[PDB]
Amino acid sequence: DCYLDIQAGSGGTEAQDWASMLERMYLRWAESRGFKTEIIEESEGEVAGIKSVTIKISGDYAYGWLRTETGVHRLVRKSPFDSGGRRHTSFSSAFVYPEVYELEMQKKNAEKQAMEDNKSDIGWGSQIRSYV
Amino acid sequence: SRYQHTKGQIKDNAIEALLHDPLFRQRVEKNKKGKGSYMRKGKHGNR
Amino acid sequence: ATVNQLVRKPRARKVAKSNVPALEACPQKRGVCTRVYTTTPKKPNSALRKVCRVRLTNGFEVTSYIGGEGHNLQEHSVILIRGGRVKDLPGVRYHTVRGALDCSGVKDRKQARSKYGVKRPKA
Amino acid sequence: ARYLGPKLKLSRREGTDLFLKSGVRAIDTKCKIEQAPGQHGARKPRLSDYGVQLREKQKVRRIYG
Amino acid sequence: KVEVSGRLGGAEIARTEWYRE
Amino acid sequence: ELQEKLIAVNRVSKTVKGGRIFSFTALTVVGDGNGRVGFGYGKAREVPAAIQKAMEKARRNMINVALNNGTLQHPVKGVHTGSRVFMQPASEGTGIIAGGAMRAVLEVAGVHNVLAKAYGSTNPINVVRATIDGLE
RNA sequence: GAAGAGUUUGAUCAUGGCUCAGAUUGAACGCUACCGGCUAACUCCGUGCCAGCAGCCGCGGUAAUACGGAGGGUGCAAGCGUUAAUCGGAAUUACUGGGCGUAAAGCGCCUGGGGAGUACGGCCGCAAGGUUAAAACUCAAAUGAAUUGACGGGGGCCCGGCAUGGCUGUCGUCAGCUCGUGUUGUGAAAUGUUGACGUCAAGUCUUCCCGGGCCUUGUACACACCGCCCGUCACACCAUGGGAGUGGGUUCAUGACUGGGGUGAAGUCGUAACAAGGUAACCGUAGGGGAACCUGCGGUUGGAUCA
RNA sequence: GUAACUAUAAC
RNA sequence: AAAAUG
RNA sequence: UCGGGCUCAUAACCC
Repeated sequence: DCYLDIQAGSGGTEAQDWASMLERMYLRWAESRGFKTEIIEESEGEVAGIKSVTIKISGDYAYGWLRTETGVHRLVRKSPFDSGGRRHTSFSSAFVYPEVYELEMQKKNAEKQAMEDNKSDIGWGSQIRSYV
Repeated sequence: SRYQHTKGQIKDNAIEALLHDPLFRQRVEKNKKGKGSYMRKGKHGNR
Repeated sequence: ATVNQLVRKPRARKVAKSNVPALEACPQKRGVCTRVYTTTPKKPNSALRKVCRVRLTNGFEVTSYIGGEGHNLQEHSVILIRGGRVKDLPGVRYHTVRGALDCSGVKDRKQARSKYGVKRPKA
Repeated sequence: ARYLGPKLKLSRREGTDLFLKSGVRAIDTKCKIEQAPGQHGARKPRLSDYGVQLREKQKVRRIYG
Repeated sequence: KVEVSGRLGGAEIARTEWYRE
Repeated sequence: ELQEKLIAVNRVSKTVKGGRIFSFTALTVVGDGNGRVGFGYGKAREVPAAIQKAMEKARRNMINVALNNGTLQHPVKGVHTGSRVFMQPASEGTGIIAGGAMRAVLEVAGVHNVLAKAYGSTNPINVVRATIDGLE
């Protein structure tokens, strides 16, 4: 049963509002299909919205449908919270991972370190889906 | 094609690390006829 | 300012330091590519500027900007670099001269063909 | 070494007859003298202080070489 | 008094140009 | 009869509660081309009203200057505020070599042979006054 | 026999850097330029702060005279651009020909701001440190005065659909708002005046508390205080000292770690300064303390108010 | 217990 | 007496 | 920690 982690970045209020919008979007996706909407870790925004959330998805082929859903999401939208009434290009990541002595722990971490360096070396291909 | 990460050595999450660097910035749009709108010299200048 | 004062100490002429130190009073410099990458511009500008660390023949290792569109450059290759500093990026003061040595010209270009090392088409 | 292009184009930018053509047909009947060269010719552009001096320099180049 | 609102001279921003007598 | 020429149009602003109110400042000079010149300075909400007002201000308050048939009498230095204008007479067949603030004034006045360089401030509205101060 | 222009500001005037138009060369490189402004020359299609451009200002966030192409044009011409180098513009090291009350600077001193009155060395000192005094790197500004406006936990006098057109709300039925003619001032501007102008790219394809009006005063704010903004710490990256030292020709390279600095994406922690910035600030000094800084001591008006 | 992957933790 | 931020 | 109020919004405060 896979976990999905939604994180807000670079924005004080604009990103947290977008992270909360993306939080509700994935929960309604799980509710419609027939998956468990259990939340393990949650943190609300400093002003308004959500800073970070970790939602567990349980059922049949959980990671199989949420495999391509992984990546940074772009939102090109006006802010209702900004006084100036400005247009904002804000980002939120949606890292999805499936569910799983000191020498073995370090070797597992070093294999993980090399894996993340390979994913990041591609470029800004993490920006997978744009919202306007 | 590569990108020099301001993190450096990424350990836990790559997608979440790039999310917190100036590549995925909070981009501000210079809106006209509002707050932070004034242009002393225009796009084409006065005729 | 006084005439007698200028005799004891002459007017110190301001030493004109070059904006391009690594070139060492040369038009172009040949150098091998150490690391070719992209990095974001300062302040308001938002893009991905193609830049490469170039280890030069003289000894200096300086970052140089690559122009055009869709460059065919990879690590451990010879690149001829000129001056002219890119304002968008801090540290970058040099331009990759396209269509020289291992560096190739820009694919499908018509206007400003000489600046980007592109030959004249038949039509 | 020599201008090989259209000689009528040189007279159109200056906006005055400088006797570049042979002189069989009149300059106004054969070509649009008052109209600016090419596409943009209907509108009158406000010429800068550098522009007035440069066109006068170019006027000499168009007649002699 | 005359007032012309909106686009004048092909501008992106709406201009509220007006004259008074 | 008298020749009229523009120097520079500058947009100026007076701030209010409701943003900004923009005014256009036109700088113009008039002269017959014999030995008479007068500077003009305007202020209007629109740009065609500004050039008409500044020329109307230029017609009055006009100063006389003696000329040695198309050139100055002596090398003269005119100073107005920050700006410092030096002028020098020349022989026939040299042309008006001066700055726009200066060369526009010297064109309408009837000055054909002049060598002039501005020092310190090169801002047009003071340079024109410094040229008038030099001629007077 | 001597040309300036762009760029700090809401606008102005300076001061002052930065940049460009010129000429050249023992040149190299690309091919057989450029058109937003400087700076001569503009429209359509394609992309959508992406790709790209750029000398500076700065452009691109779906209608791009600035990117890419096409058409047209402009300059030069068998050359053309780009880069480099020197001078010029730069009276920007000023003898011709600059300055120093506040902009940097009282015979001495200044040559953009930051780095920095710091590093290193020398001198001086019991120490704290002082004096002398950089460089790399970095930004296209920093600043001075005055003007408008807003704000002040300053004072006084009183009052309760982000392409649009059209339509409507809103401050607010508040009492203001200005334009011409003149005059003063280099000028912004002032003087006049001691259900509007518009605002929000708003909506629709009588002490105190709250607000408003006027006058005066301060302002580092103009996105107009819902403004700005300072300093750790955190993560990088660049340059730079110290460094057990090591290796070369006193100087150059390198050295784990560390000191301080810069650049970083409206991170975390405060809110130090700008208004009597809510304890007037600042200068020297000494002592604290995560950190702006706080306090003592003396000094300063470049502090307000004096009802 | 907590900050720009994580780690650390000025607070 | 009090008003930290955007 | 959650719910409501205060404020243009958050924090603090109040329930």
